[PDB]
Amino acid sequence: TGYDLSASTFSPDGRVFQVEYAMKAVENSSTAIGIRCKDGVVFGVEKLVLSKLYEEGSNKRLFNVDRHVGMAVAGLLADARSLADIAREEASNFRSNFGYNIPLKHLADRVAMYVHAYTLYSAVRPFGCSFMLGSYSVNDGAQLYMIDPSGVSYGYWGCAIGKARQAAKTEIEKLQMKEMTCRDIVKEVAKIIYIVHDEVKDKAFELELSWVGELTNGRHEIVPKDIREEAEKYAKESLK
Amino acid sequence: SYDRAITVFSPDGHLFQVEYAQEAVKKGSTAVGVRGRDIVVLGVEKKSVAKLQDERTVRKICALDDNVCMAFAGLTADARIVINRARVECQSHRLTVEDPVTVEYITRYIASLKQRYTQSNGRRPFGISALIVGFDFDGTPRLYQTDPSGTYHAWKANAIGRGAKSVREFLEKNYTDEAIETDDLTIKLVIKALLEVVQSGGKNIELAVMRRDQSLKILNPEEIEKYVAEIEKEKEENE
Amino acid sequence: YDRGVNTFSPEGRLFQVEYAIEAIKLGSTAIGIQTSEGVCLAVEKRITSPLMEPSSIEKIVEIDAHIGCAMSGLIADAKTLIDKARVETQNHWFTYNETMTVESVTQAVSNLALQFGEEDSRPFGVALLFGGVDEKGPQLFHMDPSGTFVQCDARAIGSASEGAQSSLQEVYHKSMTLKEAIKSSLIILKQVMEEKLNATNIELATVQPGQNFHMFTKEELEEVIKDI
Amino acid sequence: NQYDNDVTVWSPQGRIHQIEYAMEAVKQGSATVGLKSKTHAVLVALKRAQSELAAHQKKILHVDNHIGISIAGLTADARLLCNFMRQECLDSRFVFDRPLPVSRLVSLIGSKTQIPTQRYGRRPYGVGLLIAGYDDMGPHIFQTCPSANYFDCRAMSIGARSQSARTYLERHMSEFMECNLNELVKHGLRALRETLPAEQDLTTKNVSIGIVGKDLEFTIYDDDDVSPFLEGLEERPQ
Amino acid sequence: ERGYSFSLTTFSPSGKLVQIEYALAAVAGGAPSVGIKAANGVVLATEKKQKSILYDERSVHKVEPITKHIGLVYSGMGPDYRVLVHRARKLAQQYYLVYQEPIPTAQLVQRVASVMQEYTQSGGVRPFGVSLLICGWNEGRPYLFQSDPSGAYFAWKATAMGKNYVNGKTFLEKRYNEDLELEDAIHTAILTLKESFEGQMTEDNIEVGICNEAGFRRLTPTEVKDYLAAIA
Amino acid sequence: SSAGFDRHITIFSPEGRLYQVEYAFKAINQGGLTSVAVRGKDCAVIVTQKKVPDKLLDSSTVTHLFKITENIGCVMTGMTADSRSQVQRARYEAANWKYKYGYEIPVDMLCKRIADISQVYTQNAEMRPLGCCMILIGIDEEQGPQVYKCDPAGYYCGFKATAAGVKQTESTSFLEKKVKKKFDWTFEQTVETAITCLSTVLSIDFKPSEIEVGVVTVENPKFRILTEAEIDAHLVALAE
Amino acid sequence: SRRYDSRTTIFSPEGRLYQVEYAMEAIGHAGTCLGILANDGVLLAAERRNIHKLLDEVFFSEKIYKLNEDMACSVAGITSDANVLTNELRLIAQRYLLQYQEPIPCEQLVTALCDIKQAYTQFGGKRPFGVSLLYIGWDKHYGFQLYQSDPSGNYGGWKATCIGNNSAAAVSMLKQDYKEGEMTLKSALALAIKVLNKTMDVSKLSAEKVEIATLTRENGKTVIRVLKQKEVEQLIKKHEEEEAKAEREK
Amino acid sequence: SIMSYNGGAVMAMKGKNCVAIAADRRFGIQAQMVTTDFQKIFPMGDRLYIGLAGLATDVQTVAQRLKFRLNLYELKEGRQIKPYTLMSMVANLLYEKRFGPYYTEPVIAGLDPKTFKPFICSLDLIGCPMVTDDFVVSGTCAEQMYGMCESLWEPNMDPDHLFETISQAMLNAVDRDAVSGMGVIVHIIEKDKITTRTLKARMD
Repeated sequence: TGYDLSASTFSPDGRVFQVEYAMKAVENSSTAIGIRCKDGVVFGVEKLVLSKLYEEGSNKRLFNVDRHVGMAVAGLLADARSLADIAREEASNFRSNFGYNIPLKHLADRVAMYVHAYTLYSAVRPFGCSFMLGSYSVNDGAQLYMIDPSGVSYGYWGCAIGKARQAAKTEIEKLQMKEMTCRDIVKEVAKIIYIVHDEVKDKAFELELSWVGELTNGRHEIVPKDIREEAEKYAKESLK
Repeated sequence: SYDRAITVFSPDGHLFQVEYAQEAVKKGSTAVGVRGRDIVVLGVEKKSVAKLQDERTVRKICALDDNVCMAFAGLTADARIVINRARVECQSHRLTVEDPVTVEYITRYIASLKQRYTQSNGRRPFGISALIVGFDFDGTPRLYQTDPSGTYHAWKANAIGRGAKSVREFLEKNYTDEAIETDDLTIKLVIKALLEVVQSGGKNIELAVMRRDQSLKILNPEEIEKYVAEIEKEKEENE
Repeated sequence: YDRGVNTFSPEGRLFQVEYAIEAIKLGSTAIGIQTSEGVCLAVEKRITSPLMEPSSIEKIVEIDAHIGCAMSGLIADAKTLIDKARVETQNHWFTYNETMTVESVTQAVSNLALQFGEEDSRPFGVALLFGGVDEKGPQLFHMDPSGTFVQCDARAIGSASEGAQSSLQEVYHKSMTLKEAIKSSLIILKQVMEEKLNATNIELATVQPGQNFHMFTKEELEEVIKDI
Repeated sequence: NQYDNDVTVWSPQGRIHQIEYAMEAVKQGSATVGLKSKTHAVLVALKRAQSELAAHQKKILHVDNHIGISIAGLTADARLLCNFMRQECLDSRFVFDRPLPVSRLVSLIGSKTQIPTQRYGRRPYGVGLLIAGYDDMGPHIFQTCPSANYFDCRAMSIGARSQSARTYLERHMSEFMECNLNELVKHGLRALRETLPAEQDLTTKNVSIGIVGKDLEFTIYDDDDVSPFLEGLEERPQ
Repeated sequence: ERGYSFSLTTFSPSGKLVQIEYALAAVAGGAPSVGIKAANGVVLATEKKQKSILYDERSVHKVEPITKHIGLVYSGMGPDYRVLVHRARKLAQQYYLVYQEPIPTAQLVQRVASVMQEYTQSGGVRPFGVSLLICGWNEGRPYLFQSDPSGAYFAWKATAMGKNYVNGKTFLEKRYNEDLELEDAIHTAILTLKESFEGQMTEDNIEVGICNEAGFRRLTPTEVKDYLAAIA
Repeated sequence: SSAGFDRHITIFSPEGRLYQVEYAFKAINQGGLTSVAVRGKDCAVIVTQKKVPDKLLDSSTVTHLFKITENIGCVMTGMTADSRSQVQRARYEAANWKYKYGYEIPVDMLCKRIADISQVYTQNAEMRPLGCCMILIGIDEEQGPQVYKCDPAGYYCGFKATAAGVKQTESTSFLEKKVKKKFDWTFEQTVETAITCLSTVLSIDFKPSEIEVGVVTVENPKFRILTEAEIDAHLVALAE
Repeated sequence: SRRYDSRTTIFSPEGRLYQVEYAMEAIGHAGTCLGILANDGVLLAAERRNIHKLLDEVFFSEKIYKLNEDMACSVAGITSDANVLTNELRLIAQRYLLQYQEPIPCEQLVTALCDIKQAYTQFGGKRPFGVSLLYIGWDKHYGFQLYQSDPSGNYGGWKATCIGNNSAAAVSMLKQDYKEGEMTLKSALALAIKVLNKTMDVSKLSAEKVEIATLTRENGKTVIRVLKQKEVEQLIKKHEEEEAKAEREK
Repeated sequence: SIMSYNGGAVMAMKGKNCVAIAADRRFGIQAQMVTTDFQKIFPMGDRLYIGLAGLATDVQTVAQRLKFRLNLYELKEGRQIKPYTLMSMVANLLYEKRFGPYYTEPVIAGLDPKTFKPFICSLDLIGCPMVTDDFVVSGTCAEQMYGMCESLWEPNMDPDHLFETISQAMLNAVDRDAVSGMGVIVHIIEKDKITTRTLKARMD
């Protein structure tokens, strides 16, 4: 061995294991899915109740970067909200210098280069987080990007990060997100995260949803309570 | 900027780089010093002459001021930069407080320079020990020494270098009150002490006396030949 | 093979902070006792050679007129912490025109005690006792290489620490007097040291509410020895 | 093990061990319990000593008039964050002239402690802060950890032998959002008698209680004024 | 970020700087190159084989000018060469902005070799893997110098670097004398590169630059075919 | 063959080799991807494939063709996170040429500045030397079209036909037999001889949705990316 | 990053330090230089190493470097490390002259360089210099002087010293043939060719294999003269004429 | 002004195969002499001199920084400096203090070492070099020295008549100046020897 201690050494077949070891820390965080509808993006995070002592609304795995940009994370939570600070700080310098709201193809480009810069040196480690970015503009439509711990970003019509990643995006392509508005989506986001994580491994869990589009007038915010109670009314009909 | 902890603790509480440096002292040449009530006398042994070199460039007794002499052992490369930093400090004292430097003050400068240097980043400790000898104001002759860890420490008689345990065990059975009776009688203690060390039969010894008002005065190898005659002559008749 | 200087144990403590706790078991023993009449505070010298001058070494040194100290473990790096404590009491006098209390001296040193690293290099291998009389009466504190300080009533620090701490819990009570607390400590030092006790192996220093920091010398000290 | 030397090095499983070893440091300190009502936030600590003549090591500290903390771990790192904690409260009071909100304070702590968990030759902060305070939204109980992951909670307990204290809080947390300050405290005092050996409990010299209150500035009670709170508790059933 | 700030080139217990010894092995595995001065100018010649027919041979150049009158070839690895060319381009300019005079060829080798010594002692770097051959005609008399990755330099009449350099130096010893013209030195420099080349030596397999009192220049492939004609 | 830490950092082996660079050439091959560039008489064509495995992924964000300047385009092989960071340098270095010197940068001077940056990574013993390759095309006056490759060792050369990736050696054996029969090359012939290069090496016989073609020509020197409709025009004319 | 560090500065558990002793092991091989003085004048005799038949033999010397207007040095060891030390103490002598408007004494030029050389052995995490070197010169305080430096950083005055490959063979013969203050600068030249006749294994003493430079005091000149290759070989055979007579008559 | 704080005058003149340089001897502060042996002409190798005039500090300061850079040049290279090369060296030295300038104006005179050809030039206080073929002057009494040299210089002059011309040019122009005088020293160099003479001037 010895070829996998630093992030500055290639393997004798040419790959960095410190990045691949940090990717393995993502599959212990639970599940964060997000699909974009015809006219908006809907996030969704299923949230483990570790003990009864915590408070409903603690330690949110679903951030708010700019007025229109949203973030849902999966990984090591201290590194997640550290990336959420620089992305929130990067969007401020765009507006203060260029005058208008930052677009997503540039915003996910600036963050991913900051993530990539920690996979070159022995002095730092790679981040242990993967996350998603989604927004809506009236001149651009909806956008949905995703960033791995290596620093690779792409666009998606729907993606998933967590433990059961393939078991979640199996059912995403059963949907038809090209035509659905972001009202029927909210019932379908919650349904596909109910069929995952059987009650053997986890006792109880918590739904946490997010929501952006022109129905939210471009601003990013959480769903109201009554709409996600309809999705939890749409919970126990997957047993047929 | 080389930032690395050189001196670290051991799992039983020692500083290995400090006590490795104390063995570099333990194979430098022997330096002996006693003090009389009016004239101090210190003198190195093991000059180890090769009769083709300049005799003044090899000296190990130097002066920091008019009143303060200094001898050392260990490796000579680190020695003469501690001296040159001590000459600056004892000179800048005169720009401050007007009296000349007391002999106790300059050892606290050397020992505190030597300690914090076993504390910094990327610096091996010094590998020298010293003997600082001076007769201060109000004519009080006294001496000190400096461990490489930086513990200044006064004495009545001392000896460092290669073969220092045997000489110190020799002085405790030999340092009486009447051994410092006369000025020429205290010198007969030192020449008897260094002869009880690595051989130095009048050809490898270099004493240097100071009579509390002069500077240092190296006697040439004629009185040392005169003193080693009478030091053996008293031993010739008693036994 | 080589860790850093900044590495946790699998048991969780550290390595070189715990190693420095081992280093203060090699120093000379020291005893301080807090009494409502005042703080007495003693040490041995551990004289090595007959040719050595005895008064050149010291363990008791003063910080201010009303605060004394006592050191153990290594000595050469104790002189750094003493000098930081002296400057700290003068900056407090300069700006506030009063005397810094005994507790707030100690945390000013204890914040310095754990600051090694690889920026801006090892912990300090000393252990200190702080005797003083502030406005809350006489006080006695004890810091650590780890930077932990706590008020004690009768603390024994050195190579003979746990042997003295057992014999010190049986003689102390809350209503001592200073004349007998001095006599009680020299009985403990007489048991634990190597050589016989005289007026040169040890030294004492007391601080009272009335007078300032006073250190005994070789004339008023041996009356307690002959009347032990 | 070669994966167990520096904070930078990932494990082949994906678990940095130097963070996990700092979790052992908070399990060595003595226990403390925090909990809240609708209008109050109470944290109760359990002091330790070394000998019977040395004093007990205090744990509850005063940060601001509406924020107090409780420590568990090595105390020198605790004062390094506490001096950061005081500084960030009074400059916001210097600039905006308002008390800094509690939930926004802890996000500064999580950013402060995450930085040495990613550089080279930098240890994590081994400390166990329980935070109790007031926003405009009432009481808050927060905990942190050396992994820089802070948790919002309504009752927690950290330190040595703290799992028995959590089992007491789960079967009594239906009552916490109703009671006044009197039996809110001696609910929390019944948690500390759970985390002790079966002979000594609460002898008025090893316990400290702090309350921040809806009309009450944050106040620390020590070893004489504890005695009104500490009386009125039943004997340990055995 | 920051650097390492420690030398990774230390003394062996046998007293040999091992990384400099290994860097000379990379020099010996390079392309062969010969250089001959003869009484009015210096001839530098190298050996340039593309790996396939797809490469454009008129794109990069081995023989490089430094100023009006100083040329420079190498035998080592590729990308390390282009670094200390650009360094040597600049060092000739700070000499000229002070003294208003073209730099002597001896003073250029003083300053290029002082880079490589400074680069084999400082922290966190491996030494270069090239040797150099530097020509020029300053004050009538021509010059021919050779540096190494250690930082030393020499003054040769004729030498060879690269593969089979121990066979090239024996060949030059039986051929070179003190009295040759420039065009006679060209014919004996192609004759010594023919000792180790492939089967066909065309006008683009080699690259020759010359110095005169008229200054340094590099031969176009037209007359290189003329010198390659009537050879051997 | 090995002594010291020469397997781990960029120092010399006893044989004169150094392994961390030649470990990084076969980090290019882990993409599973191959690109071909062919220079013509008055044009230059880059062709490369794209592999879209999911229907949930947006097919418009997986382009390996990048527009460096208005007249210079490039294709990237190797790993994705290092390739996109290197494009960010080339966009930056070209803008400083225009600001300092007042005219459009030549394509060989741009490739020299990239290789000098990549040289430093294999020169200091701290950094990791960016395991991805680089191929540029462009029109230069009094030179016609010209193609350059930069590898992560710092080497570069001008080519006439170029392959890079997994099937590099099989494609260059194809192209050197194609060029040495010395046929003249029009616009449509260079497009035909570049598609049929990797269509016979990979043996796919694809449809217009898997490849993407960038081009430059001396009648419109803008770097432009071909539409799938006009790729299909070349593709059905290839099957006579 | 701390795994790749070699720790060129720490001690060894036996007390000494390894890194300069390996450099003083490399100073044993690769070169031979010697000096001698007893009267007006001082000489440096150096032995050339590269004696290949294709070299230009320029730059006025090979191992002799004129430092000041009235002193020079001979060097041994790593030649690339030698060039950096030479043009380092060359401007120490000039910044002395800029400051005091007086030529530098020969002794405190050596102490200035040997403090720079000592610092690399002491901190910085740096390879030391594998260079030892001689010093000849003149000053008004002591006249003709002769010094020797070491890679450890300690110097010394001398009367005759060699740092060759068989330096210990030469020093044992120098203290068998000498006279304190009476060897004028012809007997010293005669004694120099006798010593390097022995320590050079290549016999017969080819006149191009050695270099000799002298420093004689002319009233305001202090002439440093590298004597040419036309008067070496007559001094070679002058040793060869007497040795046939001294052997046969004994 | 600043240049008139101490006075001074330096003249160089080109001959056939020779070149002469002359300067005054007075050192003083605005009205008051101090000494009459102040050196203003400094040697820079054989057969190559430099004269400095202006503020008496920068006369002694620049002549020591220039000697500092010259000895490093002649030891790094194996040869003496050409007269043209020193002109570029001084012009570098003055231009570095572009905004902190030295208040002096150098005059360089010497023979080219290989082909023994004379060379004269002069520089302003920020280093604009001006080479001529007849004469250059610098100092406070400049305009008096132009009336001498424009009327007395001849193209091809042996070193005897070159000495007589530069002597009569200095003894009359400096006599008309108030803050310059108290003696004149004249160096006349050539390829075989070098000659220093001091003139009998008015000590008035």
